[PDB]
Amino acid sequence: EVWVVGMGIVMSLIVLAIVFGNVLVITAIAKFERLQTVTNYFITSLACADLVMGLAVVPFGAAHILTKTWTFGNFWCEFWTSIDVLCVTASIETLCVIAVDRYFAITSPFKYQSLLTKNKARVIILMVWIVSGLTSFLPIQMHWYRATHQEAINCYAEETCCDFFTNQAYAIASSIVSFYVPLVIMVFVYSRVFQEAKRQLQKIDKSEGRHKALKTLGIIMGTFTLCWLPFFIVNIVHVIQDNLIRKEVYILLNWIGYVNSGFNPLIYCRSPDFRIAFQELL
Amino acid sequence: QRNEEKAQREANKKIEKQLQKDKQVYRATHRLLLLGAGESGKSTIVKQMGIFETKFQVDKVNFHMFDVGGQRDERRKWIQCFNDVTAIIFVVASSSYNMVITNRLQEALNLFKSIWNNRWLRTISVILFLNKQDLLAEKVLAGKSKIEDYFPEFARYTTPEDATPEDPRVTRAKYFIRDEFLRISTASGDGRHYCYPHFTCAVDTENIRRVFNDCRDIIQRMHLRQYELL
Amino acid sequence: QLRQEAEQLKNQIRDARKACADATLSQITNNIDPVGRIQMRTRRTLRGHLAKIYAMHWGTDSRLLVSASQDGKLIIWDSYTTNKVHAIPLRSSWVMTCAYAPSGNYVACGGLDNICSIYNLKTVRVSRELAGHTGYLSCCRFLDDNQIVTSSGDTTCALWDIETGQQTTTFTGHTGDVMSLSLAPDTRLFVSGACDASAKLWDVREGMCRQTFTGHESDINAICFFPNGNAFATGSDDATCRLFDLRADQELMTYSHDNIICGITSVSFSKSGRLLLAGYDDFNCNVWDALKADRAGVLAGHDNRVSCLGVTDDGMAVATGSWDSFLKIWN
Amino acid sequence: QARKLVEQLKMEANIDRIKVSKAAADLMAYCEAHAKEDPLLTPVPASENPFR
Ligand SMILES: CN[C@@H]1CCc2c(ccc(O)c2O)[C@H]1O
Repeated sequence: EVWVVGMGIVMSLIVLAIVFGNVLVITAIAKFERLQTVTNYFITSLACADLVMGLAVVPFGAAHILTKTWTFGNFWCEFWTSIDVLCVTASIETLCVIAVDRYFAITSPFKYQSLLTKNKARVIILMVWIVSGLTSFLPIQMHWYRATHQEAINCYAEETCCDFFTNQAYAIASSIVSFYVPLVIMVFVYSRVFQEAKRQLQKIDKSEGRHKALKTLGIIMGTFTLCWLPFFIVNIVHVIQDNLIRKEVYILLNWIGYVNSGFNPLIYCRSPDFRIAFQELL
Repeated sequence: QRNEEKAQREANKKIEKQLQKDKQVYRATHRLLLLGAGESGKSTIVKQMGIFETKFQVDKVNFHMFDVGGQRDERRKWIQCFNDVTAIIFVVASSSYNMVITNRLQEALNLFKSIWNNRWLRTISVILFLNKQDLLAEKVLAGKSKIEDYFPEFARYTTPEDATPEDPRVTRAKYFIRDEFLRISTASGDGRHYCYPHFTCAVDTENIRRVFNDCRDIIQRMHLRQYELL
Repeated sequence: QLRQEAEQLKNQIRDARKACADATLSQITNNIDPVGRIQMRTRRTLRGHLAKIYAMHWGTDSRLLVSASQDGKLIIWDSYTTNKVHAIPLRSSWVMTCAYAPSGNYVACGGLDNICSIYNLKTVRVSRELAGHTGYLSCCRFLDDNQIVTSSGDTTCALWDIETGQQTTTFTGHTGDVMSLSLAPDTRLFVSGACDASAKLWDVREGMCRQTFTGHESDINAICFFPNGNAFATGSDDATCRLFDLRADQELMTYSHDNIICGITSVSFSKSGRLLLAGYDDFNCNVWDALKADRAGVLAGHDNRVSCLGVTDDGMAVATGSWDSFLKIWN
Repeated sequence: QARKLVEQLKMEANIDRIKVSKAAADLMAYCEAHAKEDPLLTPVPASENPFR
């Protein structure tokens, strides 16, 4: 009773915080025309992904945990899973796109204005969501992701129970498409950006003989990794070895991954312009 | 009456398409302001490259240098127009430490301080060219005129350990001029804009490459400081 | 001898002005009712410039307006339907002023280059390119379709004839580079103010300066002229905007607040003259009760400094152009 | 150049002046007389307003 009440309170606070932060950043971008910028379109895409997260898959999963069973229909189990995968992969790929945009802005400043335009920004944002949809809705709404052993068939036949059972192929493919490839891209581009920042710091020191880069990249990489790496590692493991990972650990790591959507406004919208916009909004 | 509205909408669409093309053209190029004294030798630099504009490109990047001259006024208010420029190129003669037309160097330092300490030019970086190094070397090497009389602070100055030299005395003088400019550069700024002191002679033809590199550094540092990376 | 005589005569001018001020404007004004709060909402936002806007001019018809920016374009707007009627490419990327001819046939622009260009809309080719100034132009106005007055970065303000392209008269005797200019609604008189803290009234026909007003402390950036033709308000880099009177020959009221420490870039008057709208260096512009000298409202919708402000002839709307690309029309 | 300045100041000296009370009264009378037909001063009706 008290233990369940605590989980309910924590999940309610989490969903409230996620929704509030994401609607705040979205309405700040929408209301003020100064915030509208090529990178802010990617920020808006990420905020929309986190908002649909907090609206659809956080409270439904909270109900699925607090109450033992899935009251809603089996089709709605499939739809909730599809929306969850869509939101996760869209958020991670949008983070990768933002990292790529920063890398292009810093590495090739002269051509950066040509490479990234409003029309190209819209094309990239739609392409990200198209990839996310082809990753999530296409294999899950249809019966591709369903496993073959007896447990998966029993779970999928019963309408009251809604859990996650997945083929090796789809588990590996979803993990690679969602996290590991964006992880590689983001790590590479941020290593290049850190090298450029260190080079400029050395140039300034050499010119004016009379730290900051480490903290920013540190938090940007650390939050995303500490939120999502354990879940995707156990996503690989639980199908590489069936008995390795228990269900409760898997769900807990999945929710720690969900928590990342709340932290995105704090990391990617701390600029003084955003601070002034938030002050004006409230 | 709806026909007039439709025709006006078509004209608006055509004008908007032309404006988009002009935006693609305009956002690509970079605009520079050339700002120096008349005797500084800016003519030499602009040649190697009421208002004079020069279109010079390098590495497929279009630079637009707007040298303003003939509007010789102590009060410069057209300077507020050059708030969106990539950089302000400053040309100063470093061989004029003893010319009163107080000294030319002191007038140039006052101009540099006024430009640096401008509310509108807070974010604009200044590329500094210390022209006429050969004449300065000839003047200091002769020893007829000593900087100590015109600049008392030249005394008690030793050559910086981290220096890239040539005669020791002329190098002392050159780095004194650089430090005199860089003190004004660093005292007021908060990291938004920097100064890039370059030593140029009338013979040097690589100033285009130097301006290209300095503009690249300026935009790179601007992007790095827009984020918390620097 | 001559300098001492000039100093004594300036003392006499000051004494004569002081002897004519029995009571201030606020003493008489404070009895009448205040204007009250004024709420103004951005009805239409004009988009399409690429760089900062310096000046605009409402057409004689309340709809059309023309604005120029450092982009290098002179866009003519249809404020009723928000459609770019014309977009004129410019020879020089830098422009400091605009002008809409009373007939609507011609449009003039001035740049940081010493040359102003007059465009024939109904024909968008350069009808005439007027040169002769030795400094940047700050403001241009149209008397008729053939006579144009320009104020430049030298001392002189000049009156041109477009057909012959010649400086008919030169208004000299000023001290600093002229930054503002305005015309009498029907009379030949016009006024101009510059960096020296002095706004001078001129006579177009005679070509001489009748009166000079030196109330301000810093450079004057804008002048609007009262609809009566018997007053004009100046804006300076000090926070004060001041209302001068031609017949009294000295200032009547000052518009400033302790909180505001930024300068004023453009001022204008309401059609009844009660509301002195002033555009400040901070990102918003303010509305003053020209009689009570107290603030009536504020217009805060701009992301950068308000470089130009104007009120249409009918008085329906106020359009302000800031250093961001957007023109905003308030009402 | 001082001769031109002193001549201009002398020309400015011989101009008639009216008391500030009269000028302020004229300005107040004008602002009262033209107050009614000011769209900015009195919020215009939505039907009469062209922009909105
Ligand atoms: C039920 N929750 C889902 C299940 C599997 C999965 C998630 C997120 C991203 C992916 O690429 C996945 O394959 C999780 O949020």
